[PDB]
Formats: sequence, C-alpha cells, structure tokens
Amino acid sequence: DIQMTQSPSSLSASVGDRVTITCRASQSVSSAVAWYQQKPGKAPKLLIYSASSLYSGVPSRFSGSRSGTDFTLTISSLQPEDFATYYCQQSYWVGYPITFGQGTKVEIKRTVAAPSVFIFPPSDSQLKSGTASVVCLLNNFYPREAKVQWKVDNALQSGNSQESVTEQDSKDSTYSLSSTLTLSKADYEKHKVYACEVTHQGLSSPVTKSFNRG
Amino acid sequence: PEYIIFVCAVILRCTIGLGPYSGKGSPPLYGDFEAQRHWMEITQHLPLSKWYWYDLQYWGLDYPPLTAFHSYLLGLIGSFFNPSWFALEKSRGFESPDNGLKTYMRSTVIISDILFYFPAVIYFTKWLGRYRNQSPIGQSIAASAILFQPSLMLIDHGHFQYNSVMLGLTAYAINNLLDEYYAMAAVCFVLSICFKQMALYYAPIFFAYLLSRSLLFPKFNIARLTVIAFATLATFAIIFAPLYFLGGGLKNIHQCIHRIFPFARGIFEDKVANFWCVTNVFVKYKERFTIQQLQLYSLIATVIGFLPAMIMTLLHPKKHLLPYVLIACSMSFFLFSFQVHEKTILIPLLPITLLYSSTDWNVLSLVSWINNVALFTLWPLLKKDGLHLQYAVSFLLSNWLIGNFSLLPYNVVWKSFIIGTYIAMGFYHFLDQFVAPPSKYPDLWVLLNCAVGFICFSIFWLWSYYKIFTSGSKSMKDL
Amino acid sequence: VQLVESGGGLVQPGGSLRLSCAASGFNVYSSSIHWVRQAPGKGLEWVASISSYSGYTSYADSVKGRFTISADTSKNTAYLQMNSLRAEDTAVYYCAREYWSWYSYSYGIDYWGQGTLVTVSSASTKGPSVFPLAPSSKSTSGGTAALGCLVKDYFPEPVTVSWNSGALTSGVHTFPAVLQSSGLYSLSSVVTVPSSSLGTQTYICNVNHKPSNTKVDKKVEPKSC
Ligand SMILES: CC(C)=CCC/C(C)=C/CC/C(C)=C\CC/C(C)=C\CC[C@H](C)CCOP(=O)(O)O[C@@H]1O[C@H](CO)[C@@H](O)[C@H](O)[C@H]1O
Repeated sequence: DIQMTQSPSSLSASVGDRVTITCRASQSVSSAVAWYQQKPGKAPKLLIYSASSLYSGVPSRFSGSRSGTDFTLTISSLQPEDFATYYCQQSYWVGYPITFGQGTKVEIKRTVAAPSVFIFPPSDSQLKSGTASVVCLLNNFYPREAKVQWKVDNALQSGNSQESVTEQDSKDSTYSLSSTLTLSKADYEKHKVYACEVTHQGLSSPVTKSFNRG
Repeated sequence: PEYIIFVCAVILRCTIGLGPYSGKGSPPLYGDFEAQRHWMEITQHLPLSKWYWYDLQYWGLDYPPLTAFHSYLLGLIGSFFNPSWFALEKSRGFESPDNGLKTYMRSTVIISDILFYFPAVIYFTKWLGRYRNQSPIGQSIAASAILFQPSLMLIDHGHFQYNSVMLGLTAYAINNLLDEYYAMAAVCFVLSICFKQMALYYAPIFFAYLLSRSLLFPKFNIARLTVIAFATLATFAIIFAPLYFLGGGLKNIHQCIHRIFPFARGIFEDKVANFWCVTNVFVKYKERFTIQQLQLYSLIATVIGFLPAMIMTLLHPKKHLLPYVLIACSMSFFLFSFQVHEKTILIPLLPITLLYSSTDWNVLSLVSWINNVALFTLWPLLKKDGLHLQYAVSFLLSNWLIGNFSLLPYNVVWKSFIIGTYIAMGFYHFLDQFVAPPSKYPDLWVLLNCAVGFICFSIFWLWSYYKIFTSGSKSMKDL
Repeated sequence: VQLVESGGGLVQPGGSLRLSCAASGFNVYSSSIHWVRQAPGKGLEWVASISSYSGYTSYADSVKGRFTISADTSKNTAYLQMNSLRAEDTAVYYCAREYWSWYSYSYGIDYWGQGTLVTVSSASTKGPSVFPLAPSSKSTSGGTAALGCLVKDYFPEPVTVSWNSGALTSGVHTFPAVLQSSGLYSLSSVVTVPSSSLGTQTYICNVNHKPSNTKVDKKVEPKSC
C-alpha cells in the first residue's frame, strides 16, 4: 500500500566527507517526503520538507532531491557534530496514513581494532540463586560488526543466549559487547567444559575462550 | 390570462416530489435527505459558535452561512409543526411509516422554488419578449419550455437539493444586469454565492462585466465603482457578522472558510463527464505524476479555459452576449476542474436554458439536444437512488411538450451528429439493463457514460466559443 | 510553541490509558495531530492521526479498534485512548504537529512533544540481585584485568551503578538492560585495571534502584583457586 525502503542500513564517514542516503518510494503519488534527524534520547528534528525545501534553522550543507520514486538526501561537508539517525518520512495527503523509514545511522569511520575477550562463569552467590548465567565480554574493537557462539562440552548452543552492545564511545570511539547464557543450576552442572568463540572483521583468526567447570 | 403554466408546472413538480428521497434504507450513514434533516436539526439546538464544530464526521455543515440560516428557519417551522421529528441525537435516521415529514420537506423545496426560481426566469422572458415585440403566445411557450427543464426538476425533487435557490438568485443578478441596476445586480450575485459556493463559476464574468460597464465602457466613470464596492462588501459583512460577533470570532471565520473549501483528497475517485475521468482510463495519471502537479495543471487548465471569455467580455460588454459567455466560463470550470461530482452540470444549465428565448432554429435545436444529454448523464445516480420510472416520465414529457413530433438543425453534419448520439444513448440503455459487464472491470457502463457525455459537452463548449467569435458582428441585439 | 505530554506508567495487559497532549501558542484545529510511537531500540512508527478540520482519524493497521484518538480545540488538547494494551505495545510516545496548506502542500512535522514513556507489563516491582563479575583467578599479571558486577532480576527501569562510589570513573562500561523472557531485567558494570594494580586496589561497585529505593554495595575480588 504505502511504505518506503531506506538504504543503506548503515554508513560510516569521517569529517569533511560527503555522503548520500536514498529512499525508494512505493507508489509515487505524492511528493511530500521529509528528512528528520534524531539524537539518542531526544525527539527527532525536522530537516527537509516538501522533498527539496531546506528548513529555516539548519546549516545548508544538506540538500535533498526527488528522482521519480527514489528520493535522495546529500550532506556535503560532514561535520563531527552531525552524527545521528536519519529518517525518511512520506505522507500522501490529508486523511491518508503516513509512513516512516526504517532508520539510517551515520557513525565515525576509523581503523580496525581487536576485540579483547574475557569470560566469567557463574559464582557461588548465583549458585544459591537457582540458576547459572555464564557471560563473556568483548571490548574496544572495530568495526562494530562481530559475532560469538557458545560451545558447551563440545556443542553449539542456541536460543538461550543474549547479547548486548553499548553506543560508540566518545573519546576513542569503539564498541564493547557482552553475551550471557542462562542455564538451570543442574543444567550448568550437567556440563563440564564451556567456551565462546569470537569472530570479527578486525579479528584475523576467530578466537575461542574456554574453561572447564572449576 | 396565461397563468396556466404557473400551476401546471407546480403540479408537475409536486407529482415528481413523491419519489424516493436519496439514500432510502441506507442504515449506517444515509443519503442527502438525511443530511438536510440533520443540519436543520443541529442548527436549532446549538449556539452559533458550535454549528461548524459539532460533528464533523456526520454531515457537518458544509455550505456558506445562507444555507445555515435558511435551514434554521425551516427547522423552526418544522419544529412548530412537530418537534418530535427533530429529536437532537435521537431522530438521527428518522423513517416514518406514514410518510410523515416527507411531504413537509417536499413542500419546503416547492416553496423555495416558487419564491426564488419561478419569478426570475418568468420576468426575464417577459423582458426579452417586450424588447423584441413578439407574440404573447411565443413568450408563454418560451417560459413553459424552461420551467420544465427535466434535469433540475428531477434533482431538486426526489434527490433533494436546493439548487433552485442559488440558480434563481443568479437569474435575478442577470435581470438586474439587463436593466442596468448594477448596484443591485452585484448584491443578487453575492447572495447567490453565499448560498452555495459552487456558484463562483460566474464570478470571472461578473467581475469583468461590471468592471468594463461601470468603470470603462461608456466613459471612465468612477462613482459606480465605489457604489458597487460599497454594496458587495456590505453584503459580505452583513452575512458574516453573526459568525464573528455572536460566535467564537476569527476562529469561527477561519473554520467556516476552510470548511467551505476542504483540501483535496484522493485522485479521480468519481466518474463524471469531466476531462480527466475520460483520459484517466488511457494515460493513468495516478502513476505519471504526483498530486500537486495535478492540482496545478487543473488550475492552469481552468484559467486557460475561461480567460478568452473574460477578455472578450472586458472588451465588448453587450447585453446580447451574456448567455454565451456564461456558458463559456461555466463549462470551462466544469470541464477541467479537479474534483467535480455527478451534478454541477445544472450550473452550466442555467445559461443554457436561458437561451430558449432566442429566435434562431439551430440554437433551440442544440439547446434541446444538450438538455437531453445532461438529463442522460445523470442516470447512474438516479438508478442507484431508485427513480426507476420518473427518469423516463420526465424525459418523455419535456421532449413531447416542446414540439418534437414535427425538429433538428438545417445542416446534415449537426443532424448526423445529434442522431448518432441519440442512438448511443438508446444503445447504452441496453448494455446495462440486460448485459453484464465483462467482469474484467465491471464498472464500465458508467465509464462509457463518463465518456459519451464528454464529447457532447466539449463540442458544445467549442460551439459556444464559436458563437462568441462569429457573433460580435454588432448584430441587432434583438436576437 | 512547545507540546507537552501527560499520562504514562505501568499498565497490565487488558488495561487502558488515555494520553493527553497540550499545545502552546498555536491552534490545534489547524495542525493534524499525529501520535508517533517508538519501540525500545527500534525505529519510529506512526500510530494515529487527525485532520483538525474534518475529524479524519486514521489508525495504523495494528491498532484498529484497540485505540481511539480524539481532539478538543476548546483548550488546545489532544487525547489518545487505549483499550487493549497487549504486551508489545510498550514504547515511547510523542504527539506531533503537521501543518498542511492549499494544494496538499505539506510543511512537515514541525513541533514534537517531549515524549512520554509507556510500559505494558504484568509483574510486581522487584528489587535487584547482584553477583560480582570476579576477575579471572589465572589472569595475566600486570596488564589487562577486566572485572565488574552483574545485576539481574530487577523491575522496572531504571537502575544506576558506580564503582567505589564515584572513586573509580575511568574506562567503565554500562550495558543497556535487556528484557529477558522471564519478564525481569539485567545489566552490568565493567572496568579494567592493571592486574598488578588489581592485587593492590580495593574495588566495590554500588547499585541503586530509585523505584524500590534500594542501595547495595559489593566488593569484587578473584575467587580463591
Ligand atoms: C472578485 C472575487 C469574488 C474573487 C474571489 C476569489 C476566490 C473566491 C477564490 C477561491 C479560491 C480559493 C480561496 C482557494 C482555492 C481552493 C483550493 C486551493 C483547493 C480547492 C479544493 C476543492 C476540490 C475545490 C473547491 O470545492 P468546491 O468549489 O466547493 O466544488 C465542489 O467540490 C466537490 C468535490 O467532490 C464537489 O462534490 C462539488 O459538487 C463541488 O461543488
């Protein structure tokens, strides 16, 4: 019916660079598409409306355009204070529902780094709680794209693991990550060896980190 | 001596005003009859600053104030006759078995007609005949043909709209124009607007015509300019003051304005003998362009349409030219505007039917042809409104009593065309009554109608521009 | 020139709410209110709207019936009534203005409400449980010594944690809380030190939940092997 496909999922570019985001429409029956910026926590702020008009109160490094059904936004001199998430938003006419993009996050481009890995088993305190929850950490890497797999007593577990990342740091601008895995007390006791295997772009050879129980 | 028409017309009107009100047996959200009843209901129970805000999803008020005031008066009277009919929030969907309140509404329509439509056209024909010194029998016939215009008679009675009022008001405007009472002509106009905004179609005429006549035509007169500026602005003020003063103020003025001219919605969702409804089926505008491009192209089209008529009016204001140029502008508006519905054709049918008074044979032939066509292009609405029969009843009657059994122009080209279209109309009336659509796209016959009407109206408007340019020969004006 | 929201808090599934949005110095009968919600960690998503001149509510295909928008220009107010509140409807909600004009010429969504939180859940306010992320007993001495502490099974949000009560604020990390399947939450405080320095410095993390008014502290140390 109505929607927009925002491409690409995610770019990175350092200061001074010039970059462009695309927004493929579905049916080009209206030319009212706005481009919004959202910092984390706050509420989005209008940047471009009517597909080409720069809003009054925004630096002019931004420039929009329409290409048939393939709306386009460009930033010429990307400043460091311009990193946020950008949203394409279409509205057909008065009484017709509107629809937003799927999200585009600019971020800083920099050198690769290596994810320092660690691992922590459950502690006796938790061994009183009722369940075990192993965790392993990755730290200070780049690019943000990485993945890990639990391997317990020479297996490949799935479904019972949760991962979390923080936002890119301000000073050194890299990421960390944690992956925990929950088991029942007797469940964890059923197995002896435990490991998690890290794979990452910056990682030349995917590493493993393991321990037997105790 | 001749008042026989004055009564047989009314008999005819009331005999038609027995059919089905629009939207009969329409449970959720009824037809137009319910809209009129509901406006009359809510106008007599809410303060003036709450007529436009009350329920904007259920037939909220839509026309300029005069409709509100008139409906308020009629509501007062109906309440006097019976208040149980106008039960606020309760009589929402009144359907009496004994046909209560239906005869009442029909009587209201009839009285409004008699007051504001009959005398105008009658006196106008009187004026023309008097000036051209014709047989009284001729003038009687020239009025009895008019008053039996089938389309309007059908759409007022049964389908229940008060088009008659605004029509007659613009008729009074034209009359006052003829007798040079310009300061009163402007006021009759501004009255006709405030009853239905749809009568803005003639503003591009009256603007230029009054301008040229008063300001420019005989001399560079000035006095009458401030006269008419006084009068029109006075009309607007005295008709809008109850809103601003006795109501929420400028908030209510803005709400009223934006409620008269709502924003456009959808693209080409209604089948009308417009220009786009026809060419939409080939070119499929929906994908070619956006909506703002179409709302700009339609505006440019309407302006390009009614511009030459305005220029010629400002250039040669003459009394014997009005019906032509009014048809030019009204048809320019109805042929290219963006959102037009199934009616509005009546609004060109005013300065069309005003032509019966003419002496030429081609013009009378053409006018009868086009009135038949107009009557035709309203058939889908009627069909989906009941009125299985009254359509053909009036169809027959009007053609018979105008002398159609002895008929066509003195030119085989026009003759071939007229007869062909008549076949087409007869033809079409089969392809639906017994034939089913190919089911590949069922609503075709209606699009066939959207089509067959367009050719007729287009050639008609072209012939109107023709008659403008070919005439202006400083003809005797007794034509 | 600044919207405000009101009405937001825990509501059990099957519940109901009515969020209010109050304007400031612009008519609300000429603005076509929208209600844009954002799920946690997801993209924006429109919900309901209005035309402000012809009451043309239009509800997204997920909220047919369960919700109902309304307006009132008597006091520049807009309301969103909610009736079902399934478990996934938890989000942030903003009211948003958008000023059309002639020829369907939009003007974008000028003014956004500051945003209210809405949490749809069915569970009792629960206090946290802490377990120390003990540093590896066989860690590499001198260099990297990463340790921390985990908080688990706490509800609702938010919770704050520090190290040595502000006496340790270098190279620290706070991972966002993940709503685990059981319905509670969890998160963690991590920091690294020189492993030689580890054998010297004392480390105590410090957690405090405002809703339960509960302060906890915990010394972390390598489990004796
Ligand atoms: C000297 C003078 C009098 C100058 C007057 C200048 C005026 C009166 C200008 C008016 C133009 C204006 C202020 C705004 C333009 C309107 C606009 C930007 C969009 C209009 C959108 C609508 C579609 C047109 C107005 O609507 P409207 O004129 O009321 O036409 C009705 O549209 C219905 C659609 O379905 C039909 O059903 C109905 O039959 C028909 O009457």
